[PDB]
Amino acid sequence: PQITLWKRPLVTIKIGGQLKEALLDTGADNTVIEEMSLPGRWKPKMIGGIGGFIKVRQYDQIIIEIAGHKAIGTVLVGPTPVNIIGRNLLTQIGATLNF
Amino acid sequence: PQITLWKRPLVTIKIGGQLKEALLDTGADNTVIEEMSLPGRWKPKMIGGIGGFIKVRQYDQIIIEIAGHKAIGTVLVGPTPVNIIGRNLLTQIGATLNF
Ligand SMILES: COc1ccc(S(=O)(=O)N(CC(C)C)C[C@@H](O)[C@H](Cc2ccccc2)NC(=O)O[C@H]2CO[C@H]3O[C@@H]4OCC[C@@H]4[C@H]32)cc1
Ligand SMILES: [Cl-]
Ligand SMILES: [Cl-]
Ligand code: NA
Repeated sequence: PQITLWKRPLVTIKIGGQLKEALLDTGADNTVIEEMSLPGRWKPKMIGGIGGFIKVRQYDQIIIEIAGHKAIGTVLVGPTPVNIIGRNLLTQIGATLNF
Repeated sequence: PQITLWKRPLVTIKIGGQLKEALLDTGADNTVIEEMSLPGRWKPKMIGGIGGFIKVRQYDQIIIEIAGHKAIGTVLVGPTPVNIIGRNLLTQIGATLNF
């Protein structure tokens, strides 16, 4: 689709068998989801933002369905105030900014 | 232009006669710039992200060029880690997300 930016670009995602709402976020290098369980191995990471850093768990090779499009990549899980789809998975669904 | 997201979507902006680099950020409601002097009065605002909240100075009706497109609108000034162009000015330059 083409999504205008009058409102937050929120979409439905499926991750870990769960449906969630998430922000399509071109200012995010990585995908960061609120606390949930994911299978397999993980390692700790710190990620920064406007107001400092949070500690997250980094899971690699996770499949997510984003507004109907499947993609695979790293997902960070931790106390983010919003679920964010960052550039590592936006590229995979072929998202671009146009003006 | 059509901007892919394999790299950060950094563009050149011009504000107060100076050039700066900024991120086109669909996950940001608000444009937030690092400390600089702007004319006129400002109003307080608290914004929040990953890590938590920060206090910023809100300047309204500021002239700013973004990737060669003129915008005139609200700019928040504060301790953001990077200059961010949010939806309030992305809409003024005609930006959409597409996939
Ligand atoms: C390494 O991978 C990462 C690293 C950092 C981040 S981030 O969330 O800190 N952020 C990076 C950016 C500051 C360079 C992505 C942004 O899109 C966040 C994404 C974000 C959204 C909401 C809450 C937390 C984060 N937006 C944001 O901070 O917006 C601020 C400014 O305007 C307001 O609009 C937003 O909505 C109201 C609050 C925020 C305020 C994500 C993945
Ligand atoms: Cl990845
Ligand atoms: Cl591509
Ligand atoms: Na894994």
